[PDB]
Amino acid sequence: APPLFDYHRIDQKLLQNIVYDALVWSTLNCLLVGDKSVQRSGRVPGVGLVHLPLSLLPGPFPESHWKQGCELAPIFNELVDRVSLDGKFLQESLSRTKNADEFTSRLLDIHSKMLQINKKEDIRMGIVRSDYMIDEKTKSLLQIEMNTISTSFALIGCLMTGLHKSLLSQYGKFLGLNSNRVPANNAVDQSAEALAKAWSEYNNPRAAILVVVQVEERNMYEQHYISALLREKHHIRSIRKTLTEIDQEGKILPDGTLSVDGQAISVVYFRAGYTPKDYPSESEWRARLLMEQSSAIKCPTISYHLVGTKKIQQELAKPGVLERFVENKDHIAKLRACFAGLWSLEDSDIVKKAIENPELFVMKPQREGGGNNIYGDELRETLLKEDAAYILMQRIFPATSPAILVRDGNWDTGHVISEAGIFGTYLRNKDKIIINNESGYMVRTKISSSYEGGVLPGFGVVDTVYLT
Amino acid sequence: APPLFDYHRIDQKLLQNIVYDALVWSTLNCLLVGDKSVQRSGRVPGVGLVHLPLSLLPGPFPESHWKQGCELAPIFNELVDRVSLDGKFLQESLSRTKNADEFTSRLLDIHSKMLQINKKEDIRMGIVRSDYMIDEKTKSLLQIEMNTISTSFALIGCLMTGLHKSLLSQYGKFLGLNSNRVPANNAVDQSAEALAKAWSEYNNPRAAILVVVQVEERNMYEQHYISALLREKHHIRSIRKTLTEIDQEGKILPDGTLSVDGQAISVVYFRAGYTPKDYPSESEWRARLLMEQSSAIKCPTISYHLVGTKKIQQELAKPGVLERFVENKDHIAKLRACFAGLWSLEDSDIVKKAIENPELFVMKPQREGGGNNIYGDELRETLLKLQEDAAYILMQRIFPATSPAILVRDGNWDTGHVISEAGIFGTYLRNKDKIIINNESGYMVRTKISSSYEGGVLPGFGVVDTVYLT
Ligand SMILES: Nc1ncnc2c1ncn2[C@@H]1O[C@H](COP(=O)(O)OP(=O)(O)O)[C@@H](O)[C@H]1O
Ligand SMILES: Nc1ncnc2c1ncn2[C@@H]1O[C@H](COP(=O)(O)OP(=O)(O)O)[C@@H](O)[C@H]1O
Ligand SMILES: N[C@H](CCC(=O)N[C@@H](CS)C(=O)NCCC(=O)O)C(=O)O
Ligand SMILES: N[C@H](CCC(=O)N[C@@H](CS)C(=O)NCCC(=O)O)C(=O)O
Ligand SMILES: N[C@H](CCC(=O)N[C@@H](CS)C(=O)NCCC(=O)O)C(=O)O
Ligand SMILES: N[C@H](CCC(=O)N[C@@H](CS)C(=O)NCCC(=O)O)C(=O)O
Ligand SMILES: [Mg+2]
Ligand SMILES: [Mg+2]
Ligand SMILES: [Mg+2]
Ligand SMILES: [Mg+2]
Ligand SMILES: [Mg+2]
Repeated sequence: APPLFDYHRIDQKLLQNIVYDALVWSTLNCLLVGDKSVQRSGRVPGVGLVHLPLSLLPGPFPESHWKQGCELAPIFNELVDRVSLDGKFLQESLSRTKNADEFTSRLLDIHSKMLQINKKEDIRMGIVRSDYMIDEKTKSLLQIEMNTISTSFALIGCLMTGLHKSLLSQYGKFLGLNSNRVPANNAVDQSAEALAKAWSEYNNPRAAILVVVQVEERNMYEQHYISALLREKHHIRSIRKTLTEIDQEGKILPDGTLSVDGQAISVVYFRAGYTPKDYPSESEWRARLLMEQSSAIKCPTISYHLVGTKKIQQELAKPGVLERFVENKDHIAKLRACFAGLWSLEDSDIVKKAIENPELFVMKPQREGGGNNIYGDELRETLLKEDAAYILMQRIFPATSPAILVRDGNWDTGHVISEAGIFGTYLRNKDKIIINNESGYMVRTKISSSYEGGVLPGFGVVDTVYLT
Repeated sequence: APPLFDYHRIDQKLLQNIVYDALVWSTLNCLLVGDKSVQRSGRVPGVGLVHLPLSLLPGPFPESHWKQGCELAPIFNELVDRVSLDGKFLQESLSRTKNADEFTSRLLDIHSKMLQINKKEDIRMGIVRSDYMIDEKTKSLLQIEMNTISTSFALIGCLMTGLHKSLLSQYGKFLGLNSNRVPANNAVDQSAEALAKAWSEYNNPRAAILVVVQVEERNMYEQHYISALLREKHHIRSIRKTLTEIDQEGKILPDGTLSVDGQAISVVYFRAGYTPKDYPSESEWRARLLMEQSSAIKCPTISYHLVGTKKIQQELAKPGVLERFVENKDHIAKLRACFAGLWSLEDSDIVKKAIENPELFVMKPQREGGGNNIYGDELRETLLKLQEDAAYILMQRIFPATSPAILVRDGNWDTGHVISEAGIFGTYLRNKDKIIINNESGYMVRTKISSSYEGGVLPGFGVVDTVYLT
């Protein structure tokens, strides 16, 4: 239980060596993104590159809680898939959301359409991430959110694991630390392997994988690495297109097959379409609908996408609704165990409790990708003064840890909290479940008191964990 | 040879795809250097990164000439070692140079010192690069220069092989091009292997490899990659120090063992000290002498360094001079075949001939590593003011056949018509009379606009490439 070496007390010249070695590792192993300060770095590969904002050395996370997260991965895969099949559940839970939130209404309209066409679909898959904080008071592993769409950092997470293991190999003796207590990580390989197996189930060897990307994508290297895996290891072609280009170059062939710029597609992997910002026009919504109407295997489908909304995570947490969707009683227990307080803005008991104690609460709109949440002051002010746009959640307060934060080649000391993202990969075919796996991790670390922790936004860093 | 697809005639859209793919590959695989426009990028790893200026698709090079270069690698390895053993030849050849060139004179003083000491060292190594152009009129592979010290681009050359192989696999069908005609390239792995095996010959498992580096090094990643290989694959520690840090933290232990900052060193690998710019003060000269006096295996030693001066390359080319150093008559013929016209400035048939026809000639001072030489107008002017000339040699200007290139530089591409220069690495390691490594070890290619005097890749004049065997 003796805590870990305090990372603010390392000799300055020892520390300068660790930092330099991290920067070098990062560069050799493409722990890199486009730098936000170099105008074309989110368009033109090869230019204006910078290492990922990172945490030099892992913070502690207990092995018991790591095991709880691991175990929950195939459980949440299953849950997501079971809730996605209840189209009525989704449409009803989101019924008032629909009127407060025009983005969610748009998502809903594509889903209603799919409902009203009722195709026999039986292959259909997930690449998801369940993200957790350990609340200090309670000492419990709690889910922050479920990410069912364009989950990031499978390669970043696995390259962080490489980095921490290489720094601990070299420097571990001086610190009380062993590389083998940073969990093994296969996330990027697992991600490509799910895409390959899905492509294999559709079973047309001349089809390709369509990757749907954003117009600016500083984190493009991670998507290029997955396509390089598909190509080199799995021998499967990828093509990358924005939703605009899919509207422009896309059609459904008479046999129901998606073709884009003349290339048949059997799998559509989304690295985009999770924000209203990806839908400047009707052009992008048409592309989205066009692909949903295809026999291409979507990752994810519109129903999966809806499952990942914060409004559904809230509904699921209501008394006996988990039990509509799971019958394994040991799983309901495990699930129930990682749920934090979650409430609709119609539970006005808890709205009172929140206006009164805004530091104790998070307020989340139906969005993905950070920015968006509301805390403390701005939360009371918003709550006083469209309620179906929000949920309310119990504020979680992990135990802080000393960190060295490396950001643009410079390091500082801070006191942080981390958030462990446990990837799940899932594939089935009929009744036949082909992949239902915990598939590695990522962890996001931020200054303990910062509201936002988005890495690419400048608020957070990537990390690993050191098992305790 | 069936001519290669003309790379200026590719459709705009196909071509934009190939460029985009090349930029993406370069990133994933650390074909990257610090960007000269970002002030910190030659000292702070991780920041201000940019892909290497590159040629998108390889130019033709005949397999016959590629074979010649290959062959000649263990030949030159042997030559350079045999010439380095003749301390008299080196000192005598450079005797006029000494007075014309303060940098060469300092190199000579260290070597003079090691001649007196006369310590007998049975373990010698080299990691070197012989660079060639095929002169068009006469279809002959001719050596531009011999590089015996801090030869760059073993990692860049192999990654360029990887890039062109990957672009040809995807796009070769559209172009009539096959990835297999880009030769296989193991140059960085061979580099690390020669360093590990030398470290093994010295045979002290707690000793490290000292890498001597420059204060600003935008091409640092290639050094980092070799030390990563040494650590991960060969389990050998490296430390990196500039010459001034070696003078500040280095000493010879009573047993003759170099120790730097408390760490015993059994191998010294130079990525620096081949330019006067690396010696701002007596610190760096003292560091250089300190290391030479040590028992550590130098890569290279002071004698190998001298061998690689353009004066010796010119001396070796003098009739019967080679014949002192090579016994094998088939090797003398091979060697003499790649020698271009080479002349001391004391030959004034050739000084007149050069002054009338300066475009036919290159003038080279005793430097390494870029942007040093003199051609056409500046050559006739410098040659006419010389009536200390010991600083220069004169060489036949070689004119390869040009090829269409796409040149990719900071994320933008342009057409140009280029020439290439094939650098064939050799690795060499002996212990007494036992030759442990004497190998052709991969390659690099430097390509430049046909008419540019300079073709330094990092200085912004040249691009890296491969060759397509035809
Ligand atoms: N219940 C909570 N307690 C503490 N912090 C939270 C909680 N919910 C969200 N956050 C903070 O907000 C970030 C963004 O919230 P999240 O629910 O994960 O939304 P998004 O889809 O935008 O990533 C989290 O990574 C965390 O730093
Ligand atoms: N004999 C020659 N004919 C044609 N160009 C040459 C010749 N010698 C040198 N050059 C050009 O000048 C560059 C620098 O010359 P080199 O002899 O290689 O010196 P350095 O040690 O500085 O690299 C070469 O790469 C080539 O582009
Ligand atoms: N444009 C898209 C970026 C997508 C994105 O940010 N996505 C969310 C779920 S949407 C995410 O899952 N993870 C990591 C973010 C952090 O911690 O800072 C891409 O590259 O994927
Ligand atoms: N080539 C990789 C390397 C080995 C690995 O286990 N993990 C990789 C991929 S996630 C990693 O992310 N980081 C370490 C990077 C390295 O040093 O090559 C593989 O075989 O998967
Ligand atoms: N500090 C050094 C740079 C050393 C260097 O340029 N060296 C010469 C022999 S000295 C060379 O062999 N090659 C290719 C150079 C170009 O075209 O930019 C490094 O080690 O990278
Ligand atoms: N293979 C992918 C692509 C990267 C690559 O080409 N690397 C080169 C640089 S040497 C390489 O070592 N090639 C084979 C080595 C040899 O033949 O000796 C990767 O490295 O992950
Ligand atoms: Mg989140
Ligand atoms: Mg999210
Ligand atoms: Mg040269
Ligand atoms: Mg030379
Ligand atoms: Mg040279």
